[PDB]
Amino acid sequence: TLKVDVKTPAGKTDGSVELPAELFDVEPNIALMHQVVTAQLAAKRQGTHSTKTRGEVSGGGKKPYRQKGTGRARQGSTRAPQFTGGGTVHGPKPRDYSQRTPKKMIAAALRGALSDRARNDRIHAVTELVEGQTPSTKSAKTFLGTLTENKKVLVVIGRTDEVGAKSVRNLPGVHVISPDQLNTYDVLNADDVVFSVEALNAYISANSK
Amino acid sequence: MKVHKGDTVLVISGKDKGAKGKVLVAYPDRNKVLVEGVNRIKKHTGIVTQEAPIHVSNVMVVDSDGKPTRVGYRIDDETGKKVRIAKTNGKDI
RNA sequence: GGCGUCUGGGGGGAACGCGGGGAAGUGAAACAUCUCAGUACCCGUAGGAAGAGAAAACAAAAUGUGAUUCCGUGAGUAGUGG
RNA sequence: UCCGGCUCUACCUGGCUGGAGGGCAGUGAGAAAAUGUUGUGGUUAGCGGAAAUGGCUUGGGAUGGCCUGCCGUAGACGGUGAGAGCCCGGUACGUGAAAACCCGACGUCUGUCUUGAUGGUGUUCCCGAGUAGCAGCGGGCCCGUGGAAUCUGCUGUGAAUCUGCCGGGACCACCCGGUAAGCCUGAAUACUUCCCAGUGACCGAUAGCGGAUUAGUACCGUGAGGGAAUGGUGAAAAGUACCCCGGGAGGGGAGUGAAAGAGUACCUGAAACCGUGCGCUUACAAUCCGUCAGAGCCCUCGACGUGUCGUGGGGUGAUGGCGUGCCU
Repeated sequence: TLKVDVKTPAGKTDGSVELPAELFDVEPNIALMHQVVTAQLAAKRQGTHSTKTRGEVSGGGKKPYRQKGTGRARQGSTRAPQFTGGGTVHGPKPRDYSQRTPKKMIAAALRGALSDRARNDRIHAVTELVEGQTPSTKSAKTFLGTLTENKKVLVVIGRTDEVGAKSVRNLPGVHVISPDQLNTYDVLNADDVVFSVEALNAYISANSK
Repeated sequence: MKVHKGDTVLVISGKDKGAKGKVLVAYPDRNKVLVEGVNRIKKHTGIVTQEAPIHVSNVMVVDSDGKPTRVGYRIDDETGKKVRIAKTNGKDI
């Protein structure tokens, strides 16, 4: 049990949220997290790299010249790989890099990353990022400065919290994620993870149930 | 280009930064202007001296009170026209 | 058959569709059955998609499903084969 | 519902047919061609859009460094004289259509049911014909003719209408399923000549399309057809006025430029290859051309004097020893 006290943009404490042990107290597993984030980045990568083989390059259907009598090397096409302008032997072709990582591995890696953040009390909960109905980057920036002085932060707010997302959108170090889109890469990329109270409760409800 | 022939501008970058001048030729397809007394070269004809075009980003339109600004637009609702205004004081330029 | 008068057609187009015709190099360490392959190619025709489609169907004693199409399994299995 | 006209003719009874409500459907597979009004609905041009002329310093130039502010629903990406959120085009975010077209909607419009509906009783007729089935020869099904069902082409022969027919992998009996020889049918699916907006642990000029340059061009072939090579001055052309040698080309001064070791033979400018100058060596010598000793000469770094050693270093090497190129 670790306790997170909710802060409001007005600057006062609201309440507390109890972080369950099985979600924020697991022992981090470096190899597991490495595999998971590597698979993530492989799924991100698009393999739109291609080359033309010896048969896809233009022309070169006719045997060029005399095999014998010439005194020259015997060539079967003008598009053979040894020729300038000919095809590529083992060149890139379009491919998919995504891996079929098991669900338990992914969830455990996420839990390990979040537990590492919670061990060093880098987890924060807020009621709302700004006073509602109008985005304001100054107010959100000031509130984030009060919460933390680090460089890269992860903001986890609900999909309906449009005003907060727009408020923290333009800050260089801020990355905004939805509670059901939480992943190992984004957690491990962030020095601090600022949670929204509803988003935190939604994540706990989805997992601990 | 938000700056026109006959406008008076202040050079904000380059060799002649700080010099005021008058736009006498505008080149919309090049984003360049010709300004009096700035960016003068020495062409070998003897050797004569004349101005050369300067990128329109290096100059700024000066106000009535001689202060450079970004130029903005206000719509007149009476006639449907659209005039240039200064963003420093709001007055018409 | 002729005459007159109306309405259509003709040709082009990269891929995809449907219906017909249909190789050989190759593999089988030879080769003819077989494979390659109903591929390459060719012919006739479309449409924005086409084709199929409303049980003379499956099923197996379950008081069972309920037109067609497409996707995953069943499964490289049951089988089939100089 | 009501009214009207007919079922050979009139009278009293059962059916066919028009006209009024009432519905019910619609360009739909289920019949069709239209015609109006409307939807900040869409597409086909756009427009607006915050914040630094900030200070010092380097510099040809600040978009660099250090230090101050400011905007941010905008710190996407480019350009600008070198890494720019605040200089420009823009970006977030808002806004905009006379006309044409495309989607909707409501209508005129059209079709259509109301001469109608229900659940009951025992019998004749109908339920898709050169078809199904059968035979011969083929095709294709996991099935290559096999005991070979189901499906199908050509050639012969050729039925029944429901206690009829077909199927359940030869076939028969019994059960079960279905109702052939009539026709339409949307969605889920395939694709990209072309248009628009983007993306890349894709290429970066022998790469990437054959094609960044006259590219299916030049050129080759009678013809079908085959098929190249060629990108970079500079920030700006400011592209060298004028003088001199020279027929010119070219160059030397002089200027432009931050740079001409940027001069339209132009970024950088490697190797092969070709010169010029200096040092050492080489014309009695049998050399896989090096390697190990090595005199002499030249250069260089230290120490002491004047030249002479040193924990020295480099170039060349007379001379002696050894030594049969690489790959397959």
